[PDB]
Amino acid sequence: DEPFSGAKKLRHLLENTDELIVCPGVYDGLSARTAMELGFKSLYMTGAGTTASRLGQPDLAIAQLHDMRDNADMIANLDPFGPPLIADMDTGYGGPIMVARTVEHYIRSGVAGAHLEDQILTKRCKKVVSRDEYLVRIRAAVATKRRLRSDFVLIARTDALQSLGYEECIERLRAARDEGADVGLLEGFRSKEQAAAAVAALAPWPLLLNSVENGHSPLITVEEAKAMGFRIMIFSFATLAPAYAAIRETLVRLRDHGVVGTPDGITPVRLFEVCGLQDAMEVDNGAGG
Amino acid sequence: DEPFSGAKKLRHLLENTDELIVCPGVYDGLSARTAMELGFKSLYMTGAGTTASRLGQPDLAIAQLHDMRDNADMIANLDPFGPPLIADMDTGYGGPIMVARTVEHYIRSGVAGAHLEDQILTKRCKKVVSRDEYLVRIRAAVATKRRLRSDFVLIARTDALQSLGYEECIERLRAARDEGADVGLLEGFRSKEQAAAAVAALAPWPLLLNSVENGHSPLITVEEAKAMGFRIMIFSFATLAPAYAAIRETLVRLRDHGVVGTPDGITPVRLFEVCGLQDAMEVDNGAGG
Amino acid sequence: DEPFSGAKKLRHLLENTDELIVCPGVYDGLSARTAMELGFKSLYMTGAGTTASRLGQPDLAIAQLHDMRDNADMIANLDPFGPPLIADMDTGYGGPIMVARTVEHYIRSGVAGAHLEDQILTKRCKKVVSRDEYLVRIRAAVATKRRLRSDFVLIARTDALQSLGYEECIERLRAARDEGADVGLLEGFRSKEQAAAAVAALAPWPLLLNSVENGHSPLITVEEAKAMGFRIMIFSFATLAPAYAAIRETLVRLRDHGVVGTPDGITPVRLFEVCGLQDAMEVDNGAGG
Amino acid sequence: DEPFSGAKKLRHLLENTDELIVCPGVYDGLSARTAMELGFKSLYMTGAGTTASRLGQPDLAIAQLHDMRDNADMIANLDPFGPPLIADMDTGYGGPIMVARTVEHYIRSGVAGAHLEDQILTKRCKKVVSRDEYLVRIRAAVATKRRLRSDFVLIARTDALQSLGYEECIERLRAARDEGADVGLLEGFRSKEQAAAAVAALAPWPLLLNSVENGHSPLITVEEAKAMGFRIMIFSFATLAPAYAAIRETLVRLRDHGVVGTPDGITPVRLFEVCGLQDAMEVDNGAGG
Ligand SMILES: O=C([O-])C(=O)[O-]
Ligand SMILES: O=C([O-])C(=O)[O-]
Ligand SMILES: O=C([O-])C(=O)[O-]
Ligand SMILES: O=C([O-])C(=O)[O-]
Ligand SMILES: [Ca+2]
Ligand SMILES: [Ca+2]
Ligand SMILES: [Ca+2]
Ligand SMILES: [Ca+2]
Ligand SMILES: [Mn+2]
Ligand SMILES: [Mn+2]
Ligand SMILES: [Mn+2]
Ligand SMILES: [Mn+2]
Repeated sequence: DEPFSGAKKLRHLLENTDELIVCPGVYDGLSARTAMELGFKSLYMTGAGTTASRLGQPDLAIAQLHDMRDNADMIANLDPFGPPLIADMDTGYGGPIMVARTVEHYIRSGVAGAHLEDQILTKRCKKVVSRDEYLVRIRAAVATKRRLRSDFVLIARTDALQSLGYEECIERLRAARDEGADVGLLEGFRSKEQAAAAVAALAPWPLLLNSVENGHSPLITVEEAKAMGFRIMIFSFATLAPAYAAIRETLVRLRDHGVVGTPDGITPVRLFEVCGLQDAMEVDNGAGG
Repeated sequence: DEPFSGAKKLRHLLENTDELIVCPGVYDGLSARTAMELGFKSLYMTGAGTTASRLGQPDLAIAQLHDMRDNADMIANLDPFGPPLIADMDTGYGGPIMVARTVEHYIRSGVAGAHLEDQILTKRCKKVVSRDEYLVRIRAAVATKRRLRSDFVLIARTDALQSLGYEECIERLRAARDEGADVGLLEGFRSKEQAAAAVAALAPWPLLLNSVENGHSPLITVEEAKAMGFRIMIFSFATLAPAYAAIRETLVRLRDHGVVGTPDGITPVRLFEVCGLQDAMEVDNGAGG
Repeated sequence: DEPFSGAKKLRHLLENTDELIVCPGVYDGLSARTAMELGFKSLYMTGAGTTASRLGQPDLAIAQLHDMRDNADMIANLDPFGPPLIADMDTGYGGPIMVARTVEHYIRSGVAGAHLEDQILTKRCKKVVSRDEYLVRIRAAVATKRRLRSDFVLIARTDALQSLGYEECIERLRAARDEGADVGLLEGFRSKEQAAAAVAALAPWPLLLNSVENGHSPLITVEEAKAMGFRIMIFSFATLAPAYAAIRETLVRLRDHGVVGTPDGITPVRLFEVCGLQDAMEVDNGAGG
Repeated sequence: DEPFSGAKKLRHLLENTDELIVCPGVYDGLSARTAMELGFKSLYMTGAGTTASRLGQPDLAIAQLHDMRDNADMIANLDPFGPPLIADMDTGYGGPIMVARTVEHYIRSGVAGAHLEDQILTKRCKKVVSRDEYLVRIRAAVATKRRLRSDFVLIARTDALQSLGYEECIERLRAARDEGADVGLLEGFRSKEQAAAAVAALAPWPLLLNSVENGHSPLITVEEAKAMGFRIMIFSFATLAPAYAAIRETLVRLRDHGVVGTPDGITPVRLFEVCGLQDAMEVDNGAGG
């Protein structure tokens, strides 16, 4: 109904429906505009993608609050009445003060939700901090969203599986739940059985499945994830990866054959249309221009 | 030889060789990193692409100095010893004071060159200002690059063909040349004959051909452009367009079939490798980490 | 009551009270934090000050949307429950598309209101555009705040007095009023009589008096302005000017006598306290840190 | 001689003279422009000041690379031929990858030098990391400035005195020296005797004295510091503190008496003059405007 109400919209989807919320991972204006064009009900802003696109760098804690907030603020608000945005917030970019600032900035920027992880600050796409230090992050985040009277959906992410194992992950999610996290994310399942098991272990508290295209986790389909009981599923590299493959293929053709060769329906005007040309023309015409 | 010497490198290519300098149009870190991966000798930063990707908006004078400089600064310097970057600088983002500031900022940011046009400030991918007002822009730009003792390659772009015709375009380029522009860009040729004619009219002053993929200008190949006498050729939508087509195709598959389906060789690690993973690991390992 | 409700708060002050709303002109975090420390009920973000502080440049259309929005976003939200912020929005930074984007960004950023002027885009602290072109700006701005269902207070500023005279100013304000502006600002009165006259001419539509410290307009006190019927009074250079005088005096002492000599009660900790140390410590302590 | 050669200029002052290099601490465009107006030969950009002014926050690791680089880039380049800028770089904003990125960005931005400290990432205006972890930072920084063939002056700062004592500080500086730091900074001396002692302990390797106005370190005059053997002296709060006192005094007067009362010589035009009005007018006039 109201503009900039992504958090309320996501919260409604989570609490008022049983649907699996499918969130394509977007990383810039073009990828986000394309997801919106196609009618996705929620979007996900990847940190890895944001770093690659906005900074041309690997996902090694190089993007910080300013870059992440700027990208999320841009994407969340392309349409003030558009789909909610879940955004990576990494480790919160510092201690509790920075976690709170991050949540506050995301909330202000119309971001619907974000995932906060237990990696050491010098993180990567892997060591984690203590359970207690993780919970300091979660507490700082929850207190902020409450202080701000926001419906912001905080997703507690654990990267502990690799180094600490399943039980530890489940216990961290349970602890995070108690501190006020709204959704859990056990990063990098090793098997589909294990994914269903984590859902069962934490039910009825909602989980989010992070599908990493061409990564090191099992390929789980949307229908498989829904049947498993997941409530959100994000697709981290859903746009960055095909963008790279296409850009590379095209530039190789340009290099070797002196032509770009992009299907002719992809015109500048169509691109502008995807990126809000109509809205802009309406503004201009409406203003008496 | 030296880091951040893109301007010198481009200048050398222009003055010390007869090669057609082929510049794929890039718009973010991923597109730029891909062009670099493939060994292009010079890159072009599109304004339309920058606006679509960094802002999710159409090319309607929405991106301003800060966005354009930030993107160019990022791209030009991904490799301090990398290929020169020619960047769109639109109309200079204001009067002479802003044109000068823009050139100064681009120069400081390691940008090798930029094209400056005669469109009215409220520009678009079309009305132009008077010849005199255009020359005020060119003069402000040239004086700046000279004041800064820079090899910065200033490209004088004219969008006058549409509304004023060929002769007017040629005269504006001649005037711009005299004010100190290094290269001319007659935007949007209507025919290959006309493109060769503009080159002949301004010889031996170098021209740059702007190829717009799927646009409204004749399809000219690299070999055709070289034979015509052009010295630079940029490919405005060379990466933005195929990126869109691929992202869209992928998201449609995700929407309809619940899987992303990106060829499996495009892994997160490969993407990180393209985006400077090795450099980063070298830094960390080298620092005793 | 609610966080980020500056627009509602300003609107309430305007519509629900007869008080003269006194807004000290602030330009950075320190000046804003000081105004807040002292209990001002509303703040004003100067464009000239923003340009001097964030960019080190004169008020010559050098700061653009990104700089202005970033500064306003920072200041408005230092306290989510703090005083409303009226921010300079100059000419809207472009055509109607940019005016709308500017208003949209200010609204999103919690800004309570802004003044929009009729200067030519290449403005200064003086030529104005036609009445019709001005109204295109106003219309774009009003349509945006309505589209966004916002209480944003749009102040229509006219700089026409200098070149066009009083009657023209009054007519522009009347026109702006009809297009939906909430408050009028006749910039640079020449006399106190003329200021009272403009109020009378537009009553009961509220006016805002812009007091420029050490400028070329009559010195009007708060009590004088209230008696004249003004509803808002901003103090453009209220913090930038004394900051400069003090910084200069201090640096001269440092240069000549080798000591800074700042009264000893102005400690780093006091400065941190003014700039939100307590809030930060509360966050950290509260998070279990 | 050449534009953007702050690093070379600072390096020359350090290596080719025996003068104490006096650097007033500046934090925005106005403070920097004032220091330049008065002829200081080098400027210092305070992190605390940058955080207070650009962010309105306390010096608690809230400003990150983007804010710090943006401020330093702005200040260093107000005059391409102006005085060198030494800028706070805190802990490097992350692990070795971020330290290197920070140094690279500062170098690109014309920054002459920077101090890098051994505080834990969650720093403050106090715990320090291990000697080895500190040296990882220093190594990353030195390798970067070398890779970039830059004269950048790296200042190794130690905050270890408080928790670890004098000997530890001296040993860290010696280690940092060996890893390639150009200057040492023992933060927060407890006595003048101890300051002279640190200089003697590290001679002939240059030290920098950080004078914190109204802080918890002894008041040392410029002449005292020179006699002690220091080669650089920075004045952290030299402009932020008097700015606050003046802004506060003024706003209190405005609040209580309805007038600003700033000495009348501090006009908008004078402020614009201090902030580069002449340069701007020269650009405009020169461009044929
Ligand atoms: O950055 C990402 O794409 C993530 O964390 O899933
Ligand atoms: O923006 C662009 O891509 C251009 O101007 O060629
Ligand atoms: O910029 C300002 O301070 C104004 O417009 O009053
Ligand atoms: O931030 C500062 O001012 C410092 O570290 O001296
Ligand atoms: Ca094609
Ligand atoms: Ca695949
Ligand atoms: Ca003192
Ligand atoms: Ca005065
Ligand atoms: Mn991530
Ligand atoms: Mn363009
Ligand atoms: Mn203004
Ligand atoms: Mn500091």
